[PDB]
Amino acid sequence: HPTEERLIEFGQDIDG
Amino acid sequence: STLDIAEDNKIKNEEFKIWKKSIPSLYQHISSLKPIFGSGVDESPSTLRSIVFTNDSSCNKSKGVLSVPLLYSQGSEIFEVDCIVPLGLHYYTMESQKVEQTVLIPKWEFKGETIAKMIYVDNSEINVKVIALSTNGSLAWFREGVKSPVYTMMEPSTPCVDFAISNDSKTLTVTKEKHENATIKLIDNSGKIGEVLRTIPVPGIKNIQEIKFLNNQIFATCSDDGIIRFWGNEIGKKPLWILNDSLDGKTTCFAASPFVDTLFMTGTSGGALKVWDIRAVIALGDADAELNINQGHNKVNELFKVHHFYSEQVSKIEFSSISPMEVVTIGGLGNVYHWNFEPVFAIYNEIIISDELEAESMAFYHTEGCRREIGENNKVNTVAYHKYIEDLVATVDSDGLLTVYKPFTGKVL
Repeated sequence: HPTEERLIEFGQDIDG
Repeated sequence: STLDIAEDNKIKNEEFKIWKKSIPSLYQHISSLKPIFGSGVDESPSTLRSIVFTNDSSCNKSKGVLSVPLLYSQGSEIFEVDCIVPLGLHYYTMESQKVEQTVLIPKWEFKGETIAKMIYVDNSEINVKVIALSTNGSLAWFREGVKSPVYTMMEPSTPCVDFAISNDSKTLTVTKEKHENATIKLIDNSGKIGEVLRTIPVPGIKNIQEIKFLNNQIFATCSDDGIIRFWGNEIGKKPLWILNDSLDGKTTCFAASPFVDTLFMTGTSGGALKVWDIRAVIALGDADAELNINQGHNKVNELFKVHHFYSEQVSKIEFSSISPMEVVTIGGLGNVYHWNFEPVFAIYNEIIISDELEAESMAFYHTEGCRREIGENNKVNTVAYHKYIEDLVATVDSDGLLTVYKPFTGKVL
């Protein structure tokens, strides 16, 4: 479900 | 955030160990080495680098190894690393022990230049081996056994500069992004190397992101606006045709098929891969019409369409020199996409590609375990696809960790 250097780990999650 | 630095590093450190496990499961041969350069060489991460494989490969039947030398661009000097791979790939603890312990000696060094792009050409007419395009738009031709270049095109030092050579290695195209209209510089590379054959400034465009030759008399150009401007070797100030694609994002680069003079490969920031025929774009005719940038996208339906991983901006593409269906694609983060359009040619033989079709078209995806970090050095020219070795490619990261490998597509040929 959608979310609830900080954006960096966020962009990695969408890819996987 | 301090946790944000322990966030991306930790996730990849597991994801790298994930790809580290299936390393013997997804590839036929994979190797990594650290370039060992002599004293004085710059080892910075932001160091502009490029690599391209040479055609002087060697065979070793007594040891079962295949020697594949590669020209390494490190600032002003060009290094030569002989890659040791298995012989069973096309037709090793000690072989790696040599190159890792062999201090790379700069065979050719262009003092005053930054190596941006290089093209190894086997032309016995000028007896040259490498032609590297400097960051200042300069090119230098160096021959065998020569530490200094034999011929050079020196521009006044002030960006982006791309260099492409004709099919017969007789014409060179050079882009000069001036901060002033962008220029496409023509240089004859047969008898009068170094002298500008022509100068054609492109008014209204500042930079040419990519330069690619379609034939021995046809050339192309790509600006930041994503409009493909194809200019001819004839005496004409303006392009004979103009290709404009804004449907799938802003166009980034292009590739010319070595066996299909009309079919070409396109790339855009929107992650879509486009295959278009040159006859259709020329069929529009009359590129002398008013250059209405305000005019909508040209009603040009391409031949076929694909997609990158998660719409990753395709920054580079290069068709294989041995196979007409094997395609190389470069994402924004350095991942190397392995594309083989052999399945589409079948669906085109029995009658938009489906999600399962685009799933079946991708041969493999090489991310190197997320180790290919996005530095300041553009990895466009840091990838070399073997023209004579199938599926064998080399990569250069900002960490200096040189990678050379061949992926396993699972299709027993």
